[PDB]
Amino acid sequence: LTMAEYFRDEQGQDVLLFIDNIFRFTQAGSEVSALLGRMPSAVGYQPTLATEMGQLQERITSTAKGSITSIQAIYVPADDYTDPAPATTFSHLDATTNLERKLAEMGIYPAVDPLASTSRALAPEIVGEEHYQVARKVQQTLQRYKELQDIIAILGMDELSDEDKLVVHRARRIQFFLSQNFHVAEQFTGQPGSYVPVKETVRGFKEILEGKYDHLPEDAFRLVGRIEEVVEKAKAMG
Amino acid sequence: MASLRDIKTRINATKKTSQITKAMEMVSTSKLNRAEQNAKSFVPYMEKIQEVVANVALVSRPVKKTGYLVITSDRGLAGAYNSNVLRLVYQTIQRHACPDEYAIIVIGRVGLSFFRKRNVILDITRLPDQPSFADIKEIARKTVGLFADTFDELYMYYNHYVSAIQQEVTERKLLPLTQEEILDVLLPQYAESLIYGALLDAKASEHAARMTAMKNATDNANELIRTLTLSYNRARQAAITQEITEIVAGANAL
Amino acid sequence: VAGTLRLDLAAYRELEAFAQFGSDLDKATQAKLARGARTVEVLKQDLHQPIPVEKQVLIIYALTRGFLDDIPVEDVRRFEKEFYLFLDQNGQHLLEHIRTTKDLPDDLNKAIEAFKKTFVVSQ
Amino acid sequence: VAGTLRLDLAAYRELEAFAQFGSDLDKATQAKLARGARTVEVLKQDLHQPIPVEKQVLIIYALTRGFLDDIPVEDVRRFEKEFYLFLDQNGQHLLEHIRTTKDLPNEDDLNKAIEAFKKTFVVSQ
Amino acid sequence: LEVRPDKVTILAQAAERAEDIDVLRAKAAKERAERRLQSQQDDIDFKRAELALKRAMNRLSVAEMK
Repeated sequence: LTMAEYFRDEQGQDVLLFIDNIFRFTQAGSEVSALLGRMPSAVGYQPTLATEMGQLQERITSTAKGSITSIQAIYVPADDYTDPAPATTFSHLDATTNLERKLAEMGIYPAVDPLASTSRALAPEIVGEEHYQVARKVQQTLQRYKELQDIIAILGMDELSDEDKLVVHRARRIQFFLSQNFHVAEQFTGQPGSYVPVKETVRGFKEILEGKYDHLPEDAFRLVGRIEEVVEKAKAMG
Repeated sequence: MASLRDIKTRINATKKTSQITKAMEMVSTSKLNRAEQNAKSFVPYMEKIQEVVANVALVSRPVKKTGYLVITSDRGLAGAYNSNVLRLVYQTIQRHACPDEYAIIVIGRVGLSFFRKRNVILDITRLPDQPSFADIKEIARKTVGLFADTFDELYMYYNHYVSAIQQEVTERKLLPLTQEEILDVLLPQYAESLIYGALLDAKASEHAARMTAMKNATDNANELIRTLTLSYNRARQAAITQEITEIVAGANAL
Repeated sequence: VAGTLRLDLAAYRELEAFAQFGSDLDKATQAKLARGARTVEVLKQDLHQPIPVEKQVLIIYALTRGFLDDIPVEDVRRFEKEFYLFLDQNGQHLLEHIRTTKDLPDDLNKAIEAFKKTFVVSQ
Repeated sequence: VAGTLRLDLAAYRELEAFAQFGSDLDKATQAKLARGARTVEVLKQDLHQPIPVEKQVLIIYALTRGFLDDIPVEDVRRFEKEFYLFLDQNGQHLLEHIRTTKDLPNEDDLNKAIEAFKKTFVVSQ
Repeated sequence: LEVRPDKVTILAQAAERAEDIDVLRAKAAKERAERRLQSQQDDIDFKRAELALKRAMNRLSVAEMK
């Protein structure tokens, strides 16, 4: 953190602070607390837990000069989201990137779950209607395609209600266009990778949500950049 | 408040319940896609009856409206599949006339169950074969259903089938308005035909209604987990907190 | 031959909670179980009897390719038992390539070479 | 008598994940059920009403041999009150043998067995 | 009998490619009869199922909730 703060205040940058498993920290916290002879607290947690966490986070922010963004891998205690350890952490969270092995097995990387991974920044007040609209919509069209998984094994892909088949069609391309080209990936792939601004990412989705692409194959929007790249991915040549 | 090992007993109980539930859903989903097999296999015979029953230009309203035929299952956990039909029946009987009159034939215990205590019973049917309804022993009911004519003009009560599990209860009617002149042979073979089709669509519903009622339970049971998982964690916490507080407070005492 | 092993066993774990209710045994869900209940047999091993990788990859091959599937579970264990000897005599050449290369690019020979056995085995 | 009282009660506690099926086809097991559902009524006692051993082993006898089955489960409690007074009067000999020896046949077999025919046959609906 | 100039349809309540003798279609109407009653399994699984469903509910899968 300290090494990070430097580049924030001295060079006024926006630096990334990764902490792989911030639970180890709090766990070490109660772990040390014992040795010093501290009377245990809820679930044998150092009574000073909130405090020790509060001091770790608050030192992570955007100053008038720089900023520090932290990505902490929160590995929640036994699948219990009420445990004072995570429960504490969550109060310091402005966002979540939920990775799932499913979307990986399908060939969507990043594996970021589109309906689970949340964020506080998603709000008209913040990102305006444009972003919030499309974005909240692109989620809706997913939680539609997700539930129809049961009815699709029932009434099949036929006459399942056409206001739905449009969803099922559009939705597939959408969850496919969430996969991106990672520069870091160029090592073993060869595709140089992508960087799409929110601006670009808003259009590509709004347009797809207008169906302006429904006439294009799935394996188009799967691992690309700007919507325009999907389009060029339509030249099968000869 | 409450236990922990009493919260485990509940989880595991619920779990083994969801298991048994979802089992049967899949099982009753396996009995929908065999309903066609005996639904299809009956498609031709029906076609080549109305094609015969094309009706020459050369038994209309006789006297009354009397007996019913009420289709069901013997097994339960079908949702309202039973009660529903056993409602219209019980309505348009007592919506009808109120003597001991207006008589009855039932397919499946569950029907005979209610019909029994209420009074006006005529026949019985038990043990229909499930997805494969044996066209045979329903043939004995066409006989009883017709020869009964002791009778006039019967109606049939059951549930129809539209697209997997969605369905609705019906009264299509039958014994009225749609060598040479052999009606003695079409009258019979046109009832045997209808009472049969009624079943296939009845059963198709049954399995479906059950396929679902066994989902609703599974789904619901699954939520009983969440409601308990939560109360288990909480009781998992207060417990590990009390144990520790006990172990320290017993040390400071030394 | 290990990549698929997890699969077949995976589904079977999420599936075979249902047999007694499977009195109506349905779908192809019967097929997943099929070699599934069979893999379990192959995963069952003796005690004090280790197995060399060479002739191990072959049996973890057999069932995962269907060269096992035509054989009921009753006979799965007492199959892999002589399918070893059958190799220690007649595939002793085949299992070698398996040693010195730790690879099977094999796929063709074994595919037929596996039949050399089932086509002589008892039942 | 108290011996089989356990068995009868046992099954009932254990057949009772069954009784739904009812008759559908449950066979000889609605039979073991019958007196089962009866016996519980027998084990039912009212507050501040101690029952002496003598006559006590008589009602715990009647049901354990069928002498209580020809009567409905919801008429058992009454049957106790009843068969007992009529023991206190009708017959009297077996109401304290069970006391004197405090053991064994309480009337060889035939006596009890038929003396149980006495009040049954004289009871109400 | 549906007799059409190009086709002949034979409607039959019961029809089995059978020999000269009829007292076979009865034979098939036989070996199929009870061998359809023998389908108690239909009934009995559901029993065992209605059974399990009331044994996981026995522990009163909720004791005063909790």
